[PDB]
Amino acid sequence: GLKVPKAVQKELPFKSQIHVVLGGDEKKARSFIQKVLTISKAKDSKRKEQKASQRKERLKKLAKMEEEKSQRDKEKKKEYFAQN
Amino acid sequence: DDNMRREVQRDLLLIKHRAALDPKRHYKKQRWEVPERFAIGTIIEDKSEFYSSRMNRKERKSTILETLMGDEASNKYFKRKYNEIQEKST
Amino acid sequence: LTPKRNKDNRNSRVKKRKKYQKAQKKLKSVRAVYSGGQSGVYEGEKTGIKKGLTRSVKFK
Amino acid sequence: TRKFGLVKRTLNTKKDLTRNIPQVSSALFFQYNQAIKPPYQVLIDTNFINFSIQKKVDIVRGMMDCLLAKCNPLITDCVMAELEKLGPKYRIALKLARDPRIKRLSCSHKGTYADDCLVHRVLQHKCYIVATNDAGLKQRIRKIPGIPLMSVGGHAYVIEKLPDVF
Amino acid sequence: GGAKVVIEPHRHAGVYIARGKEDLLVTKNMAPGESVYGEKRISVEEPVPPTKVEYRVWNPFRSKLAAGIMGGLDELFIAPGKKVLYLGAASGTSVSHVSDVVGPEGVVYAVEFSHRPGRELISMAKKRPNIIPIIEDARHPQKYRMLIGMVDCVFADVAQPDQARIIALNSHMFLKDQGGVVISIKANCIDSTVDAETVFAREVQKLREERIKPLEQLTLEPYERDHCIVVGRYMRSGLK
Amino acid sequence: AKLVHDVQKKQHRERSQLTSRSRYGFLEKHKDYVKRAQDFHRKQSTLKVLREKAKERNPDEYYHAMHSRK
Amino acid sequence: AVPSVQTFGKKKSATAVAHVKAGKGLIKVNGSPITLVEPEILRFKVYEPLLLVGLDKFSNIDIRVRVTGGGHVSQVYAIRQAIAKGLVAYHQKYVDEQSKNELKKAFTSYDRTLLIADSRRPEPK
Amino acid sequence: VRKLKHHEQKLLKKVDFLEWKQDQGHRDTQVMRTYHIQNREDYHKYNRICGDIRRLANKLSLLPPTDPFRRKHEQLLLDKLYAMGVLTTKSKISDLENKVTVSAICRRRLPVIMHRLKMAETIQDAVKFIEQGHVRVGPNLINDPAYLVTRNMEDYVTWVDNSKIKKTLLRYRNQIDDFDFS
Amino acid sequence: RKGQLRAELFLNETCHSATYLQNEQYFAVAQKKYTFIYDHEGTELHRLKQHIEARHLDFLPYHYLLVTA
Ligand SMILES: [Zn+2]
Repeated sequence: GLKVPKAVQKELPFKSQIHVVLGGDEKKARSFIQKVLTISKAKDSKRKEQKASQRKERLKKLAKMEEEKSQRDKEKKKEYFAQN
Repeated sequence: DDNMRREVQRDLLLIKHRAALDPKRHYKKQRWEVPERFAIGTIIEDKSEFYSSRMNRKERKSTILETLMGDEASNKYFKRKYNEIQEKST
Repeated sequence: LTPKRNKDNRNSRVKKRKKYQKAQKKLKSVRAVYSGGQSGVYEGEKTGIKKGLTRSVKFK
Repeated sequence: TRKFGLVKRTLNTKKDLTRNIPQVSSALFFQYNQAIKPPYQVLIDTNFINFSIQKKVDIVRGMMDCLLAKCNPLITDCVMAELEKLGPKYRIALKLARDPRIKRLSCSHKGTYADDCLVHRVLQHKCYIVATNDAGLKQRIRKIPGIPLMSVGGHAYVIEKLPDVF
Repeated sequence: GGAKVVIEPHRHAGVYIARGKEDLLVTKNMAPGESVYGEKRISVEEPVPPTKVEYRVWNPFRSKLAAGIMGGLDELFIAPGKKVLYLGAASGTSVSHVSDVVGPEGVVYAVEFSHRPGRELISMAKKRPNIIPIIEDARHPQKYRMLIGMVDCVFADVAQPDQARIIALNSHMFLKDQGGVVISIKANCIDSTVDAETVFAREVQKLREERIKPLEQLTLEPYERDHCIVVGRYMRSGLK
Repeated sequence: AKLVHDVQKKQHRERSQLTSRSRYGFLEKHKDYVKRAQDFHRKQSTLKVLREKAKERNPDEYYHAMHSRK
Repeated sequence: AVPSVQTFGKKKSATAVAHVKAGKGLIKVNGSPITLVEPEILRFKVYEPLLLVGLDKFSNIDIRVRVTGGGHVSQVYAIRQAIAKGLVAYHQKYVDEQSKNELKKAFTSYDRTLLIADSRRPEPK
Repeated sequence: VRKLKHHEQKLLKKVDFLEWKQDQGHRDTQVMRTYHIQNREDYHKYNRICGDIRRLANKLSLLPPTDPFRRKHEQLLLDKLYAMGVLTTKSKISDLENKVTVSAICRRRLPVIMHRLKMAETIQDAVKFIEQGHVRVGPNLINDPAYLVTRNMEDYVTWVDNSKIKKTLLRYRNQIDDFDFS
Repeated sequence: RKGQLRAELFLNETCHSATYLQNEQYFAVAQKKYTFIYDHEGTELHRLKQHIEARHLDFLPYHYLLVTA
């Protein structure tokens, strides 16, 4: 964890300062909902990182193909200004 | 309101979390924040519909959470996935 | 000293059978193609319904 | 009782979810458009008619000889607006647009911008084949996926994006 | 067939989503304690003494308007205030849902030509008040001009190949200005020779030459083959 | 693979931590080191900006929340 | 509520806080009584604020002094500075300002290092 | 005044009751809301000074580049505007038309530098404090918010002692010494 | 006629004379030097850069002309 010294955490500006239950079916159902919640959370985190790693290769492929198309267009306007 | 929200505070959260309740569906993506006006209610069955999709008398669990608690194969899937999640997160 | 080739590419008809099969299942995602109608009894569309989305083409 | 820090009050100079993504067509394959088949409906426009006359290619027999099917040339009345507004140097194009083979549509949009009317009533339907000769309109059409378009060149029409041209 | 499902208001007023595991589309019944068609009803209890009110599941495989709804239309004109002229109302398949999405205040003039579906339609119509059964041919709106007054949306589920003349005559006679027009087009019953969106283009052009400006169309493809829901409005003054 | 073989670009398995020194197991390699070192750089950078705020405290720092905070 | 006053006192690195309030006359350093203060030879260096001016001025107040840091002689100078200026501040606020500058005259005539520490040093010659 | 109809809006376009041409976009109103200027005419008694120094820099640029009167008075004016803190660097004489602003000569006022060095938290609260008489610059107290400071006196802007906001912040940090009477 | 406060303002400098413009909705006050015009509820709307002082205002009502001397 982020550990700070006491000599610098006791001396800081104000705004930038690091500032009954049932036994049984109720609590087992609450842990059941906790189970399905962490299931859903790990699942769609997997989904979102998969999408981000997909748009990684999308960005790289698009970047190299726009690079070569931009150089082809620049040699096109180069020869167009060369045929003056 | 917050007088029956104790009874229905779970089931709307799992309906929000329908995407991983059963590993055979993949409902399409929407956030579905809890709406301001809604109402629970049960299906009633067509009188010619019989032997096919009617749930029996002693099979009618009076809550969707109890009906989901019903089948231990679904709960077995919950158990095995939560166990592999627990051992991979510890 | 060849690369790893493919039993799929060995038969010039089969790869066109086995990539038309994919192109069937690809445009299950692009549009929502007809499937055969009401298969069982109607117990819901089994995959969700959303409000703030209309997939209908407007006229300018 | 008197308030602190008062200003002479002036006027405040400043302070006085159905998304729609159009679904792809039922007629469309990946880029094939499996639901255009003879007989075709060919949208026409102004530079196409002028270029066709100055290349002396007939309209209906030219389309039949280019495409080997019965073609129904279709002129929007908004493009007949432009072909009227071109003036008296194109009266030949006018009285060849007035032709009982060339059955004409009816538009509903203010003004007479025929290129936007063409691209709109094409991408609503994807059943038409566009005849044109405009470069920018050609670029709009070959940007939108999978309609065919034709253009006069040499001394016959040529057809761009249609599979069963032979 | 006995589980519990929550309700939620849709975008269009009057129609409700029933979100459960799968999520149905549903409407609020006019005639409680009964199912006309053979659909499933979801009954809720409002808590005063407590009331028991029921909601009929709208089957999109059996009614083209419910196909268009959950295929996604940007707007209807079947609001819970309006009046609805249902051309080609065969049975209580869709007219019951259009009736109880209109509600207890407004009328659905349902027309029909054939006699056997007409008589089971009037036997349906005795049980909910707000629909008006007509047993006339739709080609002659003159012979039922006596009894429908200035409807503010028309729906057309007629399946005979003079649809444009049908909807033109009926909309000229009874549809009020700036009013709604919803068309279901069946290509195989208009003409089987040429393809589907070619006949959709023909019918859209016949609409806008009858000065019904078309705003919107939909193919409803995962439910039925080769139909199109065209929504337009009767302009009648300034088509442009 | 432009002009190279699969046996030219095959694989290079990584050696594991030894068994003699196995009490403090898991020898860490270059990707583990950069995974540790960028985190340590992040923690040192936020410590530096904290020390800078501290020595530029300006002790006339008044708000209204210093009757709930203490 | 109850009338109190908090003062400080600093030798080299030792710091002494003094809570002086109205009371019965008890003087405590970290709960220990004022008599039980080490290193036992500077107990009079601790005593001289309450000894120069007489205990009758201490009869109605009670003092609690926390000390941190420093060694022995730094702690006893911090204690005596905190005691002194706590008594002076209590008499400045709650009772006679004439008694305040009487006490200030007594302490400054004895030594002002019992009221103001000599902080800013050294000198670059 | 009535959100006029289409023909009325066509028949009179140039009407605007709210914003005329000679309001110059209401910039005096806008910047006095921005900097919470109490009195009227303070913008224009700043703008007269801004126009005055660009007039004098115009005349000094007009004077030829060799004589000591011109070069001494231009470096003198540049150092005087640095010493009043209107600038921030001793920059070129082109910044005597790009950089002198009525917003800058407002930005050296007392409540805005008070909010700048976080003494208050908003400039309205700063005018509240220095109208209640809590602050001083060096020895002498400040009662009016029109006192803009110099480059020298951005360091001794501190409250007076027995200012109970000073007492409450010291007792927040519990460094409340009370021998020094605050 | 009915007792209705519309706009009541003490502005510190001297005001020689003032008038209404076309309604109760606008009124121009001739202050110490600059003539100001004001909204119905007392906000100011224009500090006239011209009318470098004023003593007598008037309003020509059909011409919509505020005249100052
Ligand atoms: Zn047009």
